[PDB]
Amino acid sequence: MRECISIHVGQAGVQIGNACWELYCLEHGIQPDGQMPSDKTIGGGDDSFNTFFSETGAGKHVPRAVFVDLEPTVIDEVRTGTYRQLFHPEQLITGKEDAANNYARGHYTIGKEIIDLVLDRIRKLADQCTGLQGFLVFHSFGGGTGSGFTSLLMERLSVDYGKKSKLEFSIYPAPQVSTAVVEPYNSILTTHTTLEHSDCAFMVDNEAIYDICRRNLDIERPTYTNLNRLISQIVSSITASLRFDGALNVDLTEFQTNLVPYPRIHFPLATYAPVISAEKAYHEQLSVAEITNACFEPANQMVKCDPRHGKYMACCLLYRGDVVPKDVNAAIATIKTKRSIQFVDWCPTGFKVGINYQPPTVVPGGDLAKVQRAVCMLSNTTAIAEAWARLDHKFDLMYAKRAFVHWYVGEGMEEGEFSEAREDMAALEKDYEEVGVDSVE
Amino acid sequence: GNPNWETAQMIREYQSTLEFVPLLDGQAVDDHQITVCVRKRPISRKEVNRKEIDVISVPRKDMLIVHEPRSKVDLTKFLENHKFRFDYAFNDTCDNAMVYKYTAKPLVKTIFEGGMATCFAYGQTGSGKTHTMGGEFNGKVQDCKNGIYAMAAKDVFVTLNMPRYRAMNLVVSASFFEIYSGKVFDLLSDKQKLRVLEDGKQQVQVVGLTEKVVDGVEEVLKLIQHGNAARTSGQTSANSNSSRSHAVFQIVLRPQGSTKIHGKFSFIDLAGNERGVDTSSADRQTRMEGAEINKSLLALKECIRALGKQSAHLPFRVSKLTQVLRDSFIGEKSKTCMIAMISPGLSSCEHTLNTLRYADRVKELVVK
Amino acid sequence: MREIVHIQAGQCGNQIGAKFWEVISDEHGIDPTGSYHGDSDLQLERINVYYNEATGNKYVPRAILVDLEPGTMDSVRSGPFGQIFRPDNFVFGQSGAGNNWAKGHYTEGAELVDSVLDVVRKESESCDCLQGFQLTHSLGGGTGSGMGTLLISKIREEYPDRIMNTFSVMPSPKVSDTVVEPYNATLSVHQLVENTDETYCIDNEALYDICFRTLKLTTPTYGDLNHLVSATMSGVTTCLRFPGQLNADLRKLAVNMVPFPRLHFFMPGFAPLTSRGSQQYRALTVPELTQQMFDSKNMMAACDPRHGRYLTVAAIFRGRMSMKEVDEQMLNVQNKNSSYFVEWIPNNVKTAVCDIPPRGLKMSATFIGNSTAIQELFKRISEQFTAMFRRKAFLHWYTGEGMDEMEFTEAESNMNDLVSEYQQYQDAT
Amino acid sequence: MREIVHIQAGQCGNQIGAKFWEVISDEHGIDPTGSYHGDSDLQLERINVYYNEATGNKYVPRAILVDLEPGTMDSVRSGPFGQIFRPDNFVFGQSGAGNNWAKGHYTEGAELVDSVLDVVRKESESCDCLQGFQLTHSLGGGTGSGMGTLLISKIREEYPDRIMNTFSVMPSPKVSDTVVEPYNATLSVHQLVENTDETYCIDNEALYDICFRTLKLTTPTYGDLNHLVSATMSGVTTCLRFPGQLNADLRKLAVNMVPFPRLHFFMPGFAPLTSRGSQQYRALTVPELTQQMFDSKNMMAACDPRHGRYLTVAAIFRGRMSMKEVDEQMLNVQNKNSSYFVEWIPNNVKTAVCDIPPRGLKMSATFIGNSTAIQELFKRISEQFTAMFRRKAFLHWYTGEGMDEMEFTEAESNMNDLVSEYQQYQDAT
Ligand SMILES: CC(=O)O[C@H]1C(=O)[C@@]2(C)[C@H]([C@H](OC(=O)c3ccccc3)[C@]3(O)C[C@H](OC(=O)[C@H](O)[C@@H](NC(=O)c4ccccc4)c4ccccc4)C(C)=C1C3(C)C)[C@]1(OC(C)=O)CO[C@@H]1C[C@@H]2O
Ligand SMILES: CC(=O)O[C@H]1C(=O)[C@@]2(C)[C@H]([C@H](OC(=O)c3ccccc3)[C@]3(O)C[C@H](OC(=O)[C@H](O)[C@@H](NC(=O)c4ccccc4)c4ccccc4)C(C)=C1C3(C)C)[C@]1(OC(C)=O)CO[C@@H]1C[C@@H]2O
Ligand SMILES: Nc1nc2c(ncn2[C@@H]2O[C@H](COP(=O)(O)OP(=O)(O)OP(=O)(O)O)[C@@H](O)[C@H]2O)c(=O)[nH]1
Ligand SMILES: Nc1ncnc2c1ncn2[C@@H]1O[C@H](COP(=O)(O)OP(=O)(O)NP(=O)(O)O)[C@@H](O)[C@H]1O
Ligand SMILES: Nc1nc2c(ncn2[C@@H]2O[C@H](COP(=O)(O)OP(=O)(O)O)[C@@H](O)[C@H]2O)c(=O)[nH]1
Ligand SMILES: Nc1nc2c(ncn2[C@@H]2O[C@H](COP(=O)(O)OP(=O)(O)O)[C@@H](O)[C@H]2O)c(=O)[nH]1
Ligand SMILES: [Mg+2]
Ligand SMILES: [Mg+2]
Repeated sequence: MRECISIHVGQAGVQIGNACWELYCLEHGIQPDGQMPSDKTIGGGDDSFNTFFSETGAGKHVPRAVFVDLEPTVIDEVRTGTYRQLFHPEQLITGKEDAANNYARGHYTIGKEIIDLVLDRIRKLADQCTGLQGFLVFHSFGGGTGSGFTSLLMERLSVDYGKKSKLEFSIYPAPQVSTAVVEPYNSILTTHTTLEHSDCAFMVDNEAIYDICRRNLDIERPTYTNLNRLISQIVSSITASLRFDGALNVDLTEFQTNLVPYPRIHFPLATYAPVISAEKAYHEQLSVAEITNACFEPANQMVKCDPRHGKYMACCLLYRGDVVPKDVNAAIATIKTKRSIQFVDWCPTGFKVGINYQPPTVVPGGDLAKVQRAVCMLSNTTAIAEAWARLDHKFDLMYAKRAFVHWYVGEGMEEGEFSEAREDMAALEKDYEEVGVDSVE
Repeated sequence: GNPNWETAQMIREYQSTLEFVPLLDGQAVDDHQITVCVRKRPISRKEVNRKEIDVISVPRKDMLIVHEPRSKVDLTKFLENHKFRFDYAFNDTCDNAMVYKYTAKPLVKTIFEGGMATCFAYGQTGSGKTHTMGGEFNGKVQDCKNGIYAMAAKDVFVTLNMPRYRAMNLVVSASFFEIYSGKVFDLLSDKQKLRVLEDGKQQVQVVGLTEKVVDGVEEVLKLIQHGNAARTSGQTSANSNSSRSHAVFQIVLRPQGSTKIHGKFSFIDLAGNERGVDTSSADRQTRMEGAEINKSLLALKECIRALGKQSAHLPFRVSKLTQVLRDSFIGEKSKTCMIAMISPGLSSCEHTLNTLRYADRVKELVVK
Repeated sequence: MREIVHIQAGQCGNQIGAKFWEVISDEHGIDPTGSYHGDSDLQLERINVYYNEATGNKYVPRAILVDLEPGTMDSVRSGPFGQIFRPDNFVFGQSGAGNNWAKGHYTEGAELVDSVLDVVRKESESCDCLQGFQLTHSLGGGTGSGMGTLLISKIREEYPDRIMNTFSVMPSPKVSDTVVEPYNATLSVHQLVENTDETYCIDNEALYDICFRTLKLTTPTYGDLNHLVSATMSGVTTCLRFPGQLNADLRKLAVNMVPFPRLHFFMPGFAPLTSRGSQQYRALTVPELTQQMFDSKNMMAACDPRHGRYLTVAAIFRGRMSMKEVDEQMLNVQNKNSSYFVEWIPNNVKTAVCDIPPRGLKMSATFIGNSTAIQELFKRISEQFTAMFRRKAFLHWYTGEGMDEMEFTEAESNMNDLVSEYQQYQDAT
Repeated sequence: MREIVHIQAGQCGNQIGAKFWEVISDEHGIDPTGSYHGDSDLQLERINVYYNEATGNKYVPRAILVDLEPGTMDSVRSGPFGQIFRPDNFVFGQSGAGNNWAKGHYTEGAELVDSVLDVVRKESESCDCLQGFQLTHSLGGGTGSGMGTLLISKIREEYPDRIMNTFSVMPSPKVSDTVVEPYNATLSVHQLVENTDETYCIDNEALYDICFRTLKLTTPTYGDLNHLVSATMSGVTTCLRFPGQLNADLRKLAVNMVPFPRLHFFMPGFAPLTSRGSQQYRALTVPELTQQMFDSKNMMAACDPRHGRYLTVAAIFRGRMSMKEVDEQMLNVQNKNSSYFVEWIPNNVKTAVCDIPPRGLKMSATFIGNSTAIQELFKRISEQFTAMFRRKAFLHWYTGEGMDEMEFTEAESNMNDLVSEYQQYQDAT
């Protein structure tokens, strides 16, 4: 059976990790002690899937989980909370110091003497698996471990595991609100190696998901508990094809050939249909053509960007639950009908349909409720170029004034590495101009 | 042996479509009061045996270009022209050692003209910079007749013997320091710390120094030996001897016994740097050391990015060496310069490029 | 985990800690004896950051009390918490500095610092890994001016890469409580620019305005003045003790809040602050605290922030909050007051969210700003300095202790460069 | 099992044992009468090492009290434990040495040593097998200087391969309690270099600093000074009496702790040492004791160990411990202080773990070091010696008793070779 390898890098990844595995055990009927008393009553199904789980002889089910943050403060909530006795207790705390939000402390100075504890722990866990390796890395930009320790993690795993699947879900910083001032420096120094090694690079944003909690969810007060559950629904709307009996089950490798035209441009910009509240489950039908048309709107994005200033290259419609395929293709040519959402010349085909017929389920204790169908569009665009203009101009602002640089240069890095990371993003964001401009004759 | 030869096919196309104005060491090297020059080491016989590929163009006298291979979004090879307008662009083939003389000539005037004429040597490991200032110029056994300092330490006595300058009743004097561990240790005492303060005229006032007089172009080399005889700091078998001391070679000009200074030199040695993460600290000792350097070197260009701009404000106080050299940044008759040393490695292009990022903050201007 | 050494210098500094160490023990629920009797166990999760264990369930604060020059000593012992310090840590001498800098740093410090630096290395190796050296003292006086700066020269030498904060009570520009007060400022700060990572520049006149104009108090005593300063200290090391959804190391502050290695002179701030019985006519929200924090009369710095430019600020929030409200209120301030800030810096604000409030409150905060409005303060002292020195006023109490004339010229031009290189950045460039 | 003969010389030495023999009987639980009333039976397992049986359940300490020159005698009899010694072992004479060496070793010793050496052979053949000859005396004085060294010349002659320890209280370099004190040092040590296996070089000024700076005591009496020395003695023969997971013979020490047959001059050490009521603000662990043991102010030697080089040290630990913590703390000291030691010796530390602590404590230890820092002490005495002899100061109290001028030149050049051949090894070679 195929499988996936979860690495929640850093504090943002662990907070996300508190809900992802929470969601899975609710899907598979698993209590926080690894047991399945529910299918003791039923007596059928391997539902604790080799996708994410193993099984010991007592029936207790153990995740594929591992996570590093270089500071014990975050992980102690796991080791004291409800998910204490769930994971294997080799949860790599080991930080004698937090990374302090710089890339250099980080990949260079203190990532050493911790990475060998990680990679060995990986290969012990890797040998429990038979077949498809899918790395799911969960890091943010801006943080220390989310940028410094992540960049070490790629070039070490790319050697130790060849060409297997790497699904890394980067929380991309907002062009308007940053909770850290050196956050534009970390979000470019990781891009020298995020571009090279990593297979697929998701992006989300807080300022997009803030608007959705007040517009689609109608809550004035978002907390990270209620933010990350939507990103948790994105992953479960992906891995259900590796878990559940679906009309068109889609492997992680099927994403890779499809969503990635050129070897560096993998930024596929997830969305969802979260209009539940759940009074608005009433007054509303939510057919296939209803939730399809949610992908039009720039207010429904997970990246604070207008799609209408570029082109699309590829899309990936992934459906859950009571879905009829004829209803899909009805809701496709309508999207082909609208001339505002626009394609490139060189991709006349476009889409890709994936259909599970198992819907996502309700996370209890807020917020949303039982919807019959769902959608996770995965679509790279050329419009994501201008988000990097909304970051490089931030980066080039505090470069001429030689700010924040002594806590990078004095920690195992030369100042020449900055203009390396600049001319990387200068060359890469230039390449999105080469895409949409089509060779006319 | 046989790398991608088409790499070199990419190179030669830019060559046979343009003019190229090379630069040799057989011409009057004019004066500006300020510069940053370049001089690379020749390709070794080993690198030829391994078929190391050229990476440089020398199209002009004041500009250089690097040949960087790259790849596009269809794995198509691309070549970059790293157009670097500089001041002086010398070749590795033209090393006749007049580069120092051409660098000394403006400086040999200043102190004798009553000024602060300083310099620095900047370059990568194995880039030939110990072969560029510490001498001697043979490239085989360091034959003790071509001490590159002696090419103007001759001038210290010979341009002193200039009858124009024989009128000046001046004394020979100088000082060697050690900027290391965020402290100032004497290379003459030579295990003791000194402290340095200012004057009402915002001079600098060392406290407890040895001032050495010499009538010998080698007597000063002895004090470079006796100065290096401290053999500090951080010594090991790594980078290379790793006895990394920012070696100040400062000069003290004044009359015979008047105590009234009529100019200065300060020519400084780069430390022993560590190749990225290839090294290892394994100790809070070394984790301090390179950090202190990599800051202390970075701040140097900043007041030069203030002075070479030129601007008015000048933070000389983050580094003691700029508190040593706050003096030098102020005199109108006060020259300064610095040198780049390069290695022809293709793996060196990742670092000989990071070399050049450091000097670019004069805001040089390619008109091409 | 990381642990913190806490040092006190001057008559001022230990009086600050004497209330402050009561606050931390009440923050966890610890008796005068060291018997823990807190409510939950969440306060037990990072006892080690300040308190190490003793034999029978007792906790000992790692406080090295340098400043018990003997008159100040017995008061600390005959206090509410005299029965909580390990008595061997009372490191002191006789016949103190007498509000002389050279008697703190050149003559009597040499007869005490070897008895001090050893006791530093005692509690040092009892820690797993260090970052924290919280020196609590004042400028202007004696022991806090000469004996305080002596350790910072030395402990930096034994510990080059550790976080160095000094919460130094600055002089006041109008209420001068010391005749030699500019002569102790210029000398001691000349140490602080060289070898500090950060400092909390605090005035008493700012504490005077807060206790009277805002807290509406009749007679503010020095226990009540410093209790405002004690609120700053526990707020900053909140996240290094309590689990927060956006954590805050001292070094997370000390990479964000400092652009340039010399300019690390901070002003603190705190909210809520009110005067009431038990009925107060307001309501605690995120924009409730936010407007209070950025007020020119809610600074502990005694300067107008609107006169200078904020380089960067730090919002360390405690209690249960909502991140979007936290984000947008920090967003709206940078929007509506964009002409105030340093314009050529992309974001001018960071946040930090702990998840646990203090005991009485339900929410709280801690402002830490760094401005070109502190350019006023050293200008309001170096002018007072330079009037004394031209007439060569108090030299025979300093030259007769081991000092020199060239030392004073060297001392102010350090300070003259800070006000010079704050003018570079208060200018719109 | 092996048994130990215990000898006392000088006015100092029996005063040491008078407290010390109370400690051992309280270590086992034995009355003033010899009736055993200990708690367990584990202390009964090696009664024989010091105590032999008597008629009705009585235990008799094998202590031969040579030094009861009659003024000192009755005090020992009119003490707490005057009713515990076998009264025939009170071997003594009349009209003693009078702080003269030749009156201890040349004139009155010849009128007493035949009455002494026989009583040695009495308790000798009552033992199964011997190793132990614990002479307890001082240098500097009379009986402990001349009559003490006389037995060590003789008992070595009758017993060539037995362990010879003398816990000799050395002179003090500043507090000189004796005018002829260098003349008794040079002569008596000239015996000790020739015929001792080990010695515990102890000063009173080191005992002065420990009782005052560390134990915080107002008025230290000589019972309280020597109680520190009594802690050394029982700690060393702990493992020859109690079962330990890493045992410690005297000979296990006396092969490990000595490189070269002449250099066997040891300094002791002890921990824990504290001043308290019943509440003390600390916690007993292995790194708790370890840092206390290696302290320059926790030496019984009156020298700076950081001035010299440790040749070798001995950590004899008591109480329940954990070997890895014991191993790594001895490892970490040799790491962090490697420049202190003799570098050209592979391991510079050994351990020894008994399993039973003393009565009041829960854990304890005993430091025994041998350094080139004791090179100071004989230098601080032989310089005091050589100023007296050039002026030929006190010769007519010595030449008129049977001595010679050539004896004094022979005496110091023995001692001059030790300080010479400590300079060979304090040097980095
Ligand atoms: C009924 C009620 O809610 O009373 C409040 C109160 O009225 C006010 C005015 C309190 C009150 O504080 C003061 O009056 C004060 C006195 C001296 C110095 C500084 C303040 C209060 O005394 C203080 C007290 O603070 C705490 O309990 C915090 O945990 C605080 N504790 C201490 O400072 C402390 C005091 C004595 C002994 C041990 C600790 C704290 C703050 C930060 C970090 C750690 C602890 C609180 C909320 C109140 C009273 C009791 C009236 C205020 O202060 C604080 C620190 O909360 C003053 O402005 C705030 C707003 C509060 O609403
Ligand atoms: C409440 C409590 O724990 O009290 C302790 C105590 O406070 C301290 C300060 C004790 C105390 O010791 C002294 O004050 C002292 C007096 C004179 C000479 C030397 C010491 C104590 O008296 C000593 C006593 O020692 C013993 O009981 C040992 O078994 C010890 N016994 C004797 O020396 C002894 C004394 C009188 C009669 C018979 C024996 C011992 C040590 C080594 C080998 C054999 C026996 C202890 C632990 C204490 C008190 C009672 C206060 C300390 O000493 C010892 C030897 O343990 C001094 O520093 C230590 C640390 C202890 O914690
Ligand atoms: N969506 C989301 N964003 C988060 C979360 N936690 C942190 N962030 C964001 O991540 C960035 C901060 O990085 P963190 O992940 O907290 O930092 P870290 O990786 O732990 O690194 P250090 O703490 O610096 O060692 C900010 O932009 C935060 O808004 C989370 O749980 N969810
Ligand atoms: N300009 C030059 N012309 C000819 N030969 C050179 C030149 N520079 C260096 N070499 C030769 O290159 C070799 C290495 O030079 P060297 O000056 O020892 O390198 P380095 O930079 O000091 N290396 P290291 O000490 O290991 O950091 C020597 O054999 C030199 O003689
Ligand atoms: N905030 C505060 N300031 C104090 C206190 N005691 C003294 N000061 C101030 O400290 C300075 C005098 O120094 P002080 O600490 O008393 O002298 P020292 O004992 O020689 O260090 C003056 O600026 C006083 O206003 C105090 O308890 N709190
Ligand atoms: N530690 C200690 N030293 C003592 C004691 N009595 C005397 N001394 C020291 O012993 C030396 C004097 O010798 P002493 O034993 O009294 O003379 P003796 O009777 O002729 O052997 C001096 O160095 C004294 O300081 C004692 O009870 N304890
Ligand atoms: Mg973190
Ligand atoms: Mg070399």
